[PDB]
Amino acid sequence: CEFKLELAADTEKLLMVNIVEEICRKSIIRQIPHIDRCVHPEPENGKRVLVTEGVNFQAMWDQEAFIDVDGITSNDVAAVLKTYGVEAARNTIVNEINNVFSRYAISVSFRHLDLIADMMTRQGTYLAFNRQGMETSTSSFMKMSYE
Amino acid sequence: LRLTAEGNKWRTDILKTSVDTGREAAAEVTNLDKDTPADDPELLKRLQEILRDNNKSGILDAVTSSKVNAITSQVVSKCVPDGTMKKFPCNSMQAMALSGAKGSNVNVSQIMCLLGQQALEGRRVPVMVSGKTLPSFKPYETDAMAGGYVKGRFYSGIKPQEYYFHCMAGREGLIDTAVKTSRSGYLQRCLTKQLE
Amino acid sequence: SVVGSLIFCLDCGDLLENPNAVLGSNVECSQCKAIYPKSQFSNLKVVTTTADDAFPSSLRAKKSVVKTSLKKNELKDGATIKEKCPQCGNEEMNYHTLQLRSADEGATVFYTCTSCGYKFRTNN
Amino acid sequence: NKMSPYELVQHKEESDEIGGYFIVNGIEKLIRMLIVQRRNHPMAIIRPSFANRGASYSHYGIQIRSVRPDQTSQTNVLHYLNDGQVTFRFSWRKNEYLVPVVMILKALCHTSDREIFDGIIGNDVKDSFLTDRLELLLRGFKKRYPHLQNRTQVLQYLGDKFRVVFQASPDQSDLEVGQEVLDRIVLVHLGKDGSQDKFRMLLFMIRKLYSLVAGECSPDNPDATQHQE
Amino acid sequence: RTADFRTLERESRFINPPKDKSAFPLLQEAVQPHIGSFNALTEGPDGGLLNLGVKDIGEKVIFDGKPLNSEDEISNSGYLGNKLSVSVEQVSIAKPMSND
Amino acid sequence: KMQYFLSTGNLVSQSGLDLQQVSGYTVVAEKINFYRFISHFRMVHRGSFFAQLKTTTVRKLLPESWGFLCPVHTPDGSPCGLLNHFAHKCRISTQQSDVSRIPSILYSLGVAPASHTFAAGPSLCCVQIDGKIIGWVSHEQGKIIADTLRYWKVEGKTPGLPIDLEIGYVPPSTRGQYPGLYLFGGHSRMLRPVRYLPLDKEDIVGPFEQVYMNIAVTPQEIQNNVHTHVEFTPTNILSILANLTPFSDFNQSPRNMYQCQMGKQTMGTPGVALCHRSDNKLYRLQTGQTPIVKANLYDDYGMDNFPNGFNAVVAVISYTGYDMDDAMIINKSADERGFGYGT
Amino acid sequence: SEIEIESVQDQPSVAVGSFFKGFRAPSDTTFDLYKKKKSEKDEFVLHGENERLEYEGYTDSSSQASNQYVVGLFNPEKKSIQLYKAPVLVSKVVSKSSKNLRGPKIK
Amino acid sequence: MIVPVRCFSCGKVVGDKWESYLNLLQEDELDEGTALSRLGLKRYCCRRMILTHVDLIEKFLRYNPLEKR
Amino acid sequence: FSIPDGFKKCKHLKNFPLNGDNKQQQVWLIKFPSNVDISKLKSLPVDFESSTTMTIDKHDYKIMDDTDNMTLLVPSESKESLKIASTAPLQFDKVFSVSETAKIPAIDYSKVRVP
Amino acid sequence: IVMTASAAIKTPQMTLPIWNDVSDEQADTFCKSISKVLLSEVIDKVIVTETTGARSYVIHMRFFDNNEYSEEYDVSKEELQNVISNQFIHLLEAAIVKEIKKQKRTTGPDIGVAVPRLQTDVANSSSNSKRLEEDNDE
Repeated sequence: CEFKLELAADTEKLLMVNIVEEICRKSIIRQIPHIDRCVHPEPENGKRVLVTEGVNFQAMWDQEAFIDVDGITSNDVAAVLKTYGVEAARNTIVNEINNVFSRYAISVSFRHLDLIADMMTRQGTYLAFNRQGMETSTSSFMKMSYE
Repeated sequence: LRLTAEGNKWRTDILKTSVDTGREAAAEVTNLDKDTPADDPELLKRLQEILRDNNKSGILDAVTSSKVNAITSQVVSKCVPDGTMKKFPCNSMQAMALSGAKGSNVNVSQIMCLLGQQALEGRRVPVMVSGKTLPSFKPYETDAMAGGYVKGRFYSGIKPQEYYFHCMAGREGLIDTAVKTSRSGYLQRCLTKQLE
Repeated sequence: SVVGSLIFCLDCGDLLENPNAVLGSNVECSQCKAIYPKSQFSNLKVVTTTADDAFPSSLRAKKSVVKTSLKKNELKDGATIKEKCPQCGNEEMNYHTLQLRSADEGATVFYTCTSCGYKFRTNN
Repeated sequence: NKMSPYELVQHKEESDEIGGYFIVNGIEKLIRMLIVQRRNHPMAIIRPSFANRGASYSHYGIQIRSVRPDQTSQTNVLHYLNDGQVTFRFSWRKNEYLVPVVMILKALCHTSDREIFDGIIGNDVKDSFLTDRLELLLRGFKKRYPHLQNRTQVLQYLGDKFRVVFQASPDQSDLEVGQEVLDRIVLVHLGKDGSQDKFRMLLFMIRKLYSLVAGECSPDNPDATQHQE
Repeated sequence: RTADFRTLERESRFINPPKDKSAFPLLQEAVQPHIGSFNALTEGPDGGLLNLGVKDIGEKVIFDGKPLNSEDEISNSGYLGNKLSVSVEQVSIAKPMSND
Repeated sequence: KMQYFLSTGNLVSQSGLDLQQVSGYTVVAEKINFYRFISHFRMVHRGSFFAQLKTTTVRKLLPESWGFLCPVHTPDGSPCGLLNHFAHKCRISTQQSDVSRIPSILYSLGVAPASHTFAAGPSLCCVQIDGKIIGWVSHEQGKIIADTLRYWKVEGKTPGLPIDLEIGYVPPSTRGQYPGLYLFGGHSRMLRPVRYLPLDKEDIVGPFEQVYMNIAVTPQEIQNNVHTHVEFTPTNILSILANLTPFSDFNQSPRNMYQCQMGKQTMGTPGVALCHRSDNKLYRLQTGQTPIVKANLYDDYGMDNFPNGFNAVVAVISYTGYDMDDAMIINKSADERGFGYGT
Repeated sequence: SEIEIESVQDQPSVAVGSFFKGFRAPSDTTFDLYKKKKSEKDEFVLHGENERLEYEGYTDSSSQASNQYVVGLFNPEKKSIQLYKAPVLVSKVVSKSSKNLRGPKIK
Repeated sequence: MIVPVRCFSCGKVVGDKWESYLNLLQEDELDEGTALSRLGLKRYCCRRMILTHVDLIEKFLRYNPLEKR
Repeated sequence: FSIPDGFKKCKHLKNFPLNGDNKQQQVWLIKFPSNVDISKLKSLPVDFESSTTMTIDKHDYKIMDDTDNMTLLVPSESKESLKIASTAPLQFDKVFSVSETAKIPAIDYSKVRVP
Repeated sequence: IVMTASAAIKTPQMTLPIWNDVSDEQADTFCKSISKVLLSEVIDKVIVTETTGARSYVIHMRFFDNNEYSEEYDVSKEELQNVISNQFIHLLEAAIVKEIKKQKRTTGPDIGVAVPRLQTDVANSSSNSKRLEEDNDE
């Protein structure tokens, strides 16, 4: 490319190199939004899958000729809750908890995790365990005795 | 804690060329071929180039230790069930480790066969600014030993160089203990107040 | 006496002011009186060049003359110990070189099973 | 001190007395030794903890710790700016001060600006990374301080703003305050009688610094037992 | 022989401590970072460190408030006081002594 | 006002130093045995600010500690890495040296002076002494001066050349450390003795030279055209206490670092002046015995003057069933006939 | 590989000193060279006096034990090099307008 | 401190032989082991009490609080 | 202006027989230190390359050559005057710099390696 | 997961099960269709030659070979033009006037101002001084 920028007279000398170094690292030629870098991993369980380092369900539906759009699985539970109801926001949690205790090979039983995931998803929203999550409760000494 | 003398002959001639296993890992990384000698004036310049990068010369670790742990295959797979001076049901060092009493076959092999590579945090021995890993080495050294491969075993004792690398595998391991002491202290009492 | 993009003096020894913002065909110093009432060097240009190693990508990774990154097969480990596997029976099983707990605890110098992806901890 | 082991029993101590400690009200105490940066060697640190200080402040810089000959510690940090204007840094009592470098370079020895310029310009004209970064450092100061031409006049301004935070006495002129700043802070390896030689090191802590922001000098790691004493 | 054990020089030393030479010199070299560092405060050219430390702080001066009361000149109005200088030129720790 | 500094540890200053923390400058030299008390004088702390940074770069064992900081002898727990000690032969310069003779020798070599030259850049070699730039040469010039000043030093030429002087020649390298030839002779450096191979004398090398030298270990392992220096013993790199471990290369190194941690907190002999002293607590072992499996540097430090422990006929045996998980079973008639008795 | 030498000469006639490159002062003046005397290498003066500048200088004082520059002359029938030797002025350039020091007080 | 009366493991009375090695090297004038052999030296389950003992009671007795000087 | 005393002005001066014609007279930039006696040597090896390694009085002498700026300042008749003999300032030509090096004796590798 | 109500996870993912008909490159083309394409990825050099007349700035670029970026990131040479004509200049013409305004307001800060301190954090400027010296037994 080639373009000859002209500037004024009362303007003093400026570095020009560093600004092109900053802006060329900022331009996006072709970005599908909220998605950076898809990658094809080692094939696991025979499942030919992909891994996407970003969460955007709405644009991946528009890629149906290469993606089976009825098997897509993430870890952003607050994005599955917005799109795929709350019952899929529950089955993701028992996966994402079990994706931590499996890598260290600690087989916690699913009966413990189904109880936790059905406690967070009792109000239809992804309630955490914190001060804000306890704010809906009935027994009020339990609120005082937390912090 | 003693073999017969044949396991040294089982390792030595290929442990002698284990410097040309590190070198043959130092040729696959630099994308040279033809098994160039280590003091080539262009091989050093590529190795000087893969020393100032972090991700490059992370591959140089992962190619080398993948290749030079295959020597530990060729030593553990032939010595320890068979080359030992006392066979198993009287061999009290294996009678504990091969029953679940205490210890396992790493601790069998680090006493009888060899230690192996003392890789720090997955990569390898760190490097100075020059290209030495110790002041006992030629800089930019293409070797198993300066990569930290420890040929000796704890029965015959470890040399002053590879003793120092094994202390690197201690001091970075013990500091995980002083960094986790209250990770899941709040988290379990965060559940039993809500699942109360 | 101009070197690069800097106009100077013959008397005082200062950077003279840039010949664009000045008046018609004249520049001068501030300590002494620089004799350039002609603006002999009223025409100036300089080359710059960027740092070409400030744009890293995966394409420069192929434009380099050494192995910048792995390929999908370039990691073939060989730390074979002849230990029994329960989940896939792969006797081959690598190690990893660490020592986790405080020194009232054995060798935490791990394993990793090599056929089914099972992870193993060398506790004691 | 010059006392026999036979005579240490005569005055009731162990025959192999260690010594080298204090007795503070019976509790035997000692000053712990500490690891600090090597004296008189300009390190080439990179540090993300410079970006807190404001906008346009880079992450690079040159750190020196010039000790005095009576063992007094003094750090003269030398930052780098995206703007090109390199800002010197020091500490006097409890605070942090920033000055443009050419203000010191004019003040150390009696330089004209081309004597400053060609002082830095030793060779390597053809490097476009020396000969362009160096311009804004000179172009800005002529624009920022046009009324500070020679060394007697730049000390009128430097000892002016740093007068009362140094608590100098009213018999001392603004230059004599500023000379005392140049003899108490900047590069105290010599102090006086080295105001020519203190110039030649700030020509070295810039040409190092410009050889860092391009990356021809890899940054020193202070932990690595080679820059610490 | 390769080396030697000791059981009679130890008893030549317990009963008879040495007169003119402090035995086991690697121990007196093992604390030479601390002994020699407190020696260098006094021992050193130009009086040592503390006698060099005090000639780097020597002028804390102030002025009075009386005019000099000469003729009504330029130097009798715009004048504050006379020059007075506190200074330290030499410091020394004596030795531990003891007196009522 | 000065004793208050030595009581609490507070570094009070209405002016302010150049350091960054104002606490922990002084400790209690305990006397719980003789190993613990000698290791206070040999300890050095990295710095009280770096406990904040949990990035382990300030805490990691580093290769430039070869012969200066002991790889073993440091405690476990929270200051594990911040509290590493010196070596068996790491001697520290206290006074400075003389520099009124050395610039007259560099100008006698191929060094042009600082003022006459008007040159700079990484492409030349800046010669410095103690932070005073004096010269400019080529890279193959100072490559010889770093051998030429070494011959002129270890031999008897001029008393102006000291032997504590470190010659930190930095060889040029592609995008590495800044090249230059750096001399330091001042106070407060770390120095250890090595054996310089031509003109074979005892030589002194800092931690800034040693980044660019090839110091061999045993003279079995001296190669050609690489080693200028060898070490007198490979046990010139350990601490005092870590050296005293018997057969200290056969163990697994987290049981050497653990040994210096449980070697200090025993009960041995705090001293023999215990009649004319007064301490808060004095753990004294009654029947002190020298080891039979000992070190050769056990005697030169004179640890027979403070025998820490005793020799016990050990049966490595599993016989009773009251001994697992590191438990041990004493002999009663050893104890009733006196065995590690102590007040 | 030989070039002869005419003679040896010391006496004060010519100074040989370094400056900043690009300096054409008006050459319609003579300079002064004055001589402190101590029977070794003497402190020598720059004295540049024209109608627009009045500056001065000095010669160095530290490394005078391994250095005395030289002006030599050649002749293509004799082919030697002579000596007009000089300790080096390392000096500077100012003008008579660069003496305006201002008020150092407030009143 | 002083020599133990009884061998710890075995039990033989070992307050007996502490005194013959100056005269083994001044009156008998030998080397070590020849002087470490003859005079009733028998079992290296208790031969240690020759080699191992330190006898630190000599270093205490110079600190007498009951005599002038 | 001679602010301290002992400054003496120069009265009689030697002759400076430069022509600088239009045969041809060249004013070079030969250089000399003082660590050797001046009027001692009349044999002087020097060239254009680094073929200049010399030894007088048992020292590792050499000429250091580096071509990649200073002044001539002559008298006219008898006052020192610092007149710049020139064409219109002066330019320097050749680097004849008398130098001294120093070299180690040879490395005796063969001794200390005990088998 | 358990706590803190993760609306913006620092490290998210998404697994995409591809079909059965698709081959490897027909998915390895497809990774190159989705992922972001920085303009920093396709550029080897930027030559800028400065001149004046009246300040003028020539800006040149050097991309890579066309059989590389179009086969690594699936970008044509007119998709490159469609960025430089539309995204690259307005970001660049912003960051010239944006940086010229620093030249036109105040030509430097005032020397004499003491900022807050240097090696001190804004949370008590220290870690601790009473417990970080204990061994593992202590």
